[PDB]
Amino acid sequence: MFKAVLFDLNGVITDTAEYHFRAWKALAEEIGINGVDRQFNEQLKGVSREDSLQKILDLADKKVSAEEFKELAKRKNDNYVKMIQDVSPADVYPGILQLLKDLRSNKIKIALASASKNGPFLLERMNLTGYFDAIADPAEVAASKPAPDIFIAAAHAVGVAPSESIGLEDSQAGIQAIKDSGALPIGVGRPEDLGDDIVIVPDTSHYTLEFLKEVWLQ
Ligand SMILES: O=P(O)(O)OC[C@H]1O[C@@H](OP(=O)(O)O)[C@H](O)[C@@H](O)[C@@H]1O
Ligand SMILES: [Mg+2]
Repeated sequence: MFKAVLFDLNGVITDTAEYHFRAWKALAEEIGINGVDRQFNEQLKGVSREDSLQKILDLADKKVSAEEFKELAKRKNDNYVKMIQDVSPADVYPGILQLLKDLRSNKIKIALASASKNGPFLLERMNLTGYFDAIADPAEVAASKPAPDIFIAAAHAVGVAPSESIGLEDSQAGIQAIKDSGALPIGVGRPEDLGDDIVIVPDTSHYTLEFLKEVWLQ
């Protein structure tokens, strides 16, 4: 029996991807870079703020000082934060609040393994903070997804190994991160996007305690 569930935020608990996309595209336009389109943005799922900026600069082979790099990330983040000011418990994806309740009632540990430094703010606005035993801080890990680091940190933060855990994710990078951490992935989306070798649910309402348990068995 698994002892913990490690949650991606964007794409599982809710999804603010549209707002991240709008903010990055607006930044890119401001600094003269073309090619920040929806296809390009798909690649930024699960990827750190700093890595995402670097990918965007790479499109135009643009060079910036370390200090300009910081200013640009801040500018985009300030814009993204403005865009998520109305997030509320209404934004929680279907099945998620009940899963958290059930996990908690059954003494299963709950950890956030999000690349977003806006993670704690979002969980607060959704009234979910109380379910989380720990939040892996993305500013303390060495790498973006698909590195396993964030999942390894989330599991260790609640006193268990990743191999004793289930990771829920919506992105390729995140699925790969879970795999490489040693945790059991259950993807949400399409087997085309996330793999044939793993259990995939079509949407978050299929994330139930009884479904997790049954998958932890096969
Ligand atoms: O630190 P921030 O600027 O708030 O966000 C960093 C990243 O968080 C990720 O969240 P997740 O891992 O899916 O929950 C997003 O998928 C990604 O597009 C974003 O760039
Ligand atoms: Mg995600």
